[PDB]
Amino acid sequence: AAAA
Amino acid sequence: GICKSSDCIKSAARLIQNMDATTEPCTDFFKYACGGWLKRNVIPETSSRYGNFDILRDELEVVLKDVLQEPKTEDIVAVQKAKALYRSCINESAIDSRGGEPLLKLLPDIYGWPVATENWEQKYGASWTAEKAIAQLNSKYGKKVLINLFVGTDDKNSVNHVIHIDQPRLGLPSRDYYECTGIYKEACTAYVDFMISVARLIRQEERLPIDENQLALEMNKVMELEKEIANATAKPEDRNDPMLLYNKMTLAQIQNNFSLEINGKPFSWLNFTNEIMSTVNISITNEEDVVVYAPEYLTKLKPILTKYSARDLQNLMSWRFIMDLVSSLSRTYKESRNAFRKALYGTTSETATWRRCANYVNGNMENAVGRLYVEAAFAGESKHVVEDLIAQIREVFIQTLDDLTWMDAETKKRAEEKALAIKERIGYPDDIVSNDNKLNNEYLELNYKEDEYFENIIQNLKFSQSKQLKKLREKVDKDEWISGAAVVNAFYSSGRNQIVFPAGILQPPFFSAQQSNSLNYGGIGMVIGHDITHGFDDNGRNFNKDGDLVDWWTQQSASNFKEQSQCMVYQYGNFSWDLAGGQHLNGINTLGENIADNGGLGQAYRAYQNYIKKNGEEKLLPGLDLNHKQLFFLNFAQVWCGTYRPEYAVNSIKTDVHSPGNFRIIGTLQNSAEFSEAFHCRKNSYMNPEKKCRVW
Ligand SMILES: *[C@@H]1O[C@H](CO)[C@@H](O)[C@H](O)[C@H]1NC(C)=O
Ligand SMILES: *[C@@H]1O[C@H](CO)[C@@H](O)[C@H](O)[C@H]1NC(C)=O
Ligand SMILES: *[C@@H]1O[C@H](CO)[C@@H](O)[C@H](O)[C@H]1NC(C)=O
Ligand SMILES: *[C@@H]1O[C@H](CO)[C@@H](O)[C@H](O)[C@H]1NC(C)=O
Ligand SMILES: [Cl-]
Ligand SMILES: [Cl-]
Ligand SMILES: [Zn+2]
Repeated sequence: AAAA
Repeated sequence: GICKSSDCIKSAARLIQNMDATTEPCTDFFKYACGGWLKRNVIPETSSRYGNFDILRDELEVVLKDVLQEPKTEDIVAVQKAKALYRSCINESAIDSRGGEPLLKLLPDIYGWPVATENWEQKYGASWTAEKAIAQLNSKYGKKVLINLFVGTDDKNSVNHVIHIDQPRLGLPSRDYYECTGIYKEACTAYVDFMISVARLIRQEERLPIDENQLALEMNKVMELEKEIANATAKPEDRNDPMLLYNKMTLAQIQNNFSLEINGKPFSWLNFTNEIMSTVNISITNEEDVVVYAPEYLTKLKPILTKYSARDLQNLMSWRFIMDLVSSLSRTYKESRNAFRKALYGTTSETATWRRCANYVNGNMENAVGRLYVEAAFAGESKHVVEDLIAQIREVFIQTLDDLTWMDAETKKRAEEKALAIKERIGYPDDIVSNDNKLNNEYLELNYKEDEYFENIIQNLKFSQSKQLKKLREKVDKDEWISGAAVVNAFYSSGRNQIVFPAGILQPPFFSAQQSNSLNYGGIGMVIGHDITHGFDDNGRNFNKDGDLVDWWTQQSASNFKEQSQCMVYQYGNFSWDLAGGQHLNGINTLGENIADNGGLGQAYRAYQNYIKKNGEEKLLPGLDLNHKQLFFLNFAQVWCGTYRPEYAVNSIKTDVHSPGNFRIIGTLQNSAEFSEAFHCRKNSYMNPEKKCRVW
């Protein structure tokens, strides 16, 4: 993941 | 000298509009790169966070609306069921007219909800068992309560599946909330007030006498039970090392070690495991291998559940499931939810119904919605350009290994083994567009009624859980994508040793075939490096090239990694977040993602320097005094432009494994000598400190  | 093409201008406009040039790049690069964005944009009432990612995800929802809302006669079966599911979800009239009727139909199947039941002990409690009760929620609806039994990839055999036993995900965002004092007092009150509200509405539905003190007592007992279960759970700090977590043992051992006494009757794991797995026609014996992730939890659980009856336990178990279903019922039920979400997230309004639905069908029918998305939004020819950039950065990562002064040359060769064995998944699986049969066969078991939304979501809960438990005896599919195409995000799988870049993130400001390579390398280039670097982060680096939990690190190179990475743990630990009342970031919980950011940007920059040397320079963008070396760093910063609500800022610090936007920019560029050089920043300035943490 990079963001949520 | 400068470019004057439409795609050069769009870049310049967005870059200039977002940045605030009345700030020093060396004093605060966040306020420099995003200051312009902060001044104009405000967090929408429905959102808890807002930024570049959240705007693109809102822009993605609009594209999903356009395709799902309008039928087409040429559409296949898989598409029809996706669009039918959307139409069923957005029909407020149809849903509202049912009220809580679909829930009252379902409660009997989950052994009822005692608080909203009359003479429960006689009806269910008599012939009630902890095995069948927890198993029903787990097997039928995919709801994991008290014991989290699930089927996933084996960490030591990445081609095999195996039954896992772990602690359950709690009602409130983290175990930290169940203190219920100070900043948590607001949420804990709303959480119990939400229990009572839903309990009250169900009693009104069943025409039972509402006793307010009896509701308050019984639901504060459910809060008391979950407080004990919350305390028994291990902190995220004690789940970071996967070697210390993975503890394989047979059901025979689990019965001897982790025995439980629930409502007098001793708990049987063989009966329990079969009750679940028998749903998909699979027999389990005492010689079945089981990866126990939470042995300390199960040990602490024994003395907790001995002083609580079947009533008190089923009150929690039933509530935890109902909590999810509330949003699939009438406006009257959704009112009680929105009250609780204000205390937790800070949102004053409910998300647009068509936005909630577009995302729901995208989540339960990834490939069907993925086909419709890529058909409309995504080009296809761009997949070639990204494949190259990934190969460039993969080589740049290997080039760096030789330069690293804290790894012995045997560990460098083993690092190159994994690096070259990393499989790349770009855009979408070509299956969903070309192969109609496979797509239709995926959702063949699903039959949707347009006036029966609640039955549709309950059907999807069976289809999902059934699909997962089926795989216990199967060799894991290497062709099966981990993420759908309609996603603004990028992932790494330690089990598959796989980097994934959905079509949703292959768009501005991350990537575009036309826009300057400086921006591509600054955007997607950093993301590619990030998800590659995840292969060798604090958790990532314990998995071989086949995604198996095997040590391939010398006791010096491993000792060095800890010593080297302990820098970033202290660096990010010393960041006070004003939006979260000046609380410090959990530097240990964020380390994995922090390592990936610092590694990715460095790898991305060198890949662009290799492009500079190979292809020369490129025409500069108008209306900007910034050169191409800087626009790379500016675009990287503008990826993470955004702000948070204080209610969700608190939530973020405890849960989120990512650092908040502003400190992802500051933290990494503080550890970047190339940044300070590019922006000519003096030594000792906030954005160019003396001590620089480095790993990859
Ligand atoms: C919504 O559902 C109602 C009740 O079944 C039905 O009469 C109506 O056709 C639906 N409306 C739309 C716009 O699909
Ligand atoms: C919570 O767990 C801790 C150990 O982690 C223990 O000392 C304590 O007794 C437990 N209960 C409460 C109410 O703190
Ligand atoms: C588990 O025990 C219960 C109660 O004796 C029994 O009804 C059930 O058949 C057993 N196992 C399975 C797999 O159903
Ligand atoms: C701040 O950094 C110093 C020096 O590395 C360290 O002693 C301290 O633990 C850090 N503060 C944290 C992690 O809160
Ligand atoms: Cl639970
Ligand atoms: Cl909720
Ligand atoms: Zn990541």
